[PDB]
Order: sequence, then C-alpha cells, then structure tokens
Amino acid sequence: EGDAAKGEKEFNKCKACHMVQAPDGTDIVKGGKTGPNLYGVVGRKIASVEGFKYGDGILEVAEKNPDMVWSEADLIEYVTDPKPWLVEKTGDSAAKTKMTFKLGKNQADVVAFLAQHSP
Ligand code: HEC
Repeated sequence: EGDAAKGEKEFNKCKACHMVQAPDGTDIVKGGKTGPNLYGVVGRKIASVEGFKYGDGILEVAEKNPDMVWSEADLIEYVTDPKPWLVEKTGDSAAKTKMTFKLGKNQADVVAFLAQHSP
C-alpha cells in the first residue's frame, strides 16, 4: 500500500538507531545499534531479536500475544508513536518504551520499504 521509494529516503530519520542488514552481513542500510536490526521485521514475531535488550512494555505485548507478528498495520501505528500503541495493548498507561521517536508522516511508505527487505 505504501511507496518503498519514498520510504527508503524517509528511513534516514531512523538510521541513527537502526540498520537494515541481511543475515549474511550485507548492509542494505548502514545504521546504528541502539535499536534492533530491522531487516525482516515485517512478519517477524514482536520483540524477538535474540541478544537485544528490549523494554518491559514491548515484552509484555509479546507475552500476552505469543503468536503475534508485526503486521503492516501494527508497524504503521507503532512508528507513528510507540507509546499509545503499547498502552492500548498492555492496558498500562505506564508501559515502558525504549523508543520514543515519533514519525507523524510517511509511515506507510517507511513500512513499505521495510517490507521490501522482509523477503
Ligand atoms: C533511537 C533514538 C531510535 C530511533 C531514532 C528510532 N528507533 Fe526504533 N527502536 C529504538 C529502540 C531502543 C527500540 C526497542 C524498543 C523497546 O521498547 O525495547 C526500537 C524498536 C523499534 C521497532 C520494534 C523492533 C522489534 O524487534 O520488535 C521497530 C519496528 C522500530 N523501532 C522502527 C523504527 C523506525 C521505522 C524508525 C524511524 C522512523 C525508528 N524505529 C526510529 C530506537 C530508535
């Protein structure tokens, strides 16, 4: 539904904290390590990157929904603002988020870009 080409450019806003790197080490987008690798994130189980120290809130969503993977819809909501997304799922207004960056536009496009590299 989104446009991956605009998504790729907008992802510049994410790359301070996230890379897109394939399992063989191929860099699609070089980025930081503060947040998890986002290669393959679309259709991935929520908070499931081994070795990453996730916050308590996103782990609670995964524990409550053990089979739940990132849908495009959920990704669009989460990247808009992680906090209300966690609050809705956990029912805890104090739910912890390690990510507070907000993307108020072009969300579907960034998600389309990520989907192109979630083969
Ligand atoms: C650092 C300041 C960040 C920026 C800028 C962006 N994100 Fe992020 N992200 C960050 C952290 C520390 C975490 C872990 C969250 C937690 O509470 O543990 C995340 C997480 C995500 C996820 C979920 C990944 C998973 O494996 O489940 C996604 C899908 C995600 N981030 C996407 C994303 C995008 C698209 C960004 C730019 C618009 C972006 N993040 C910015 C840290 C940081």
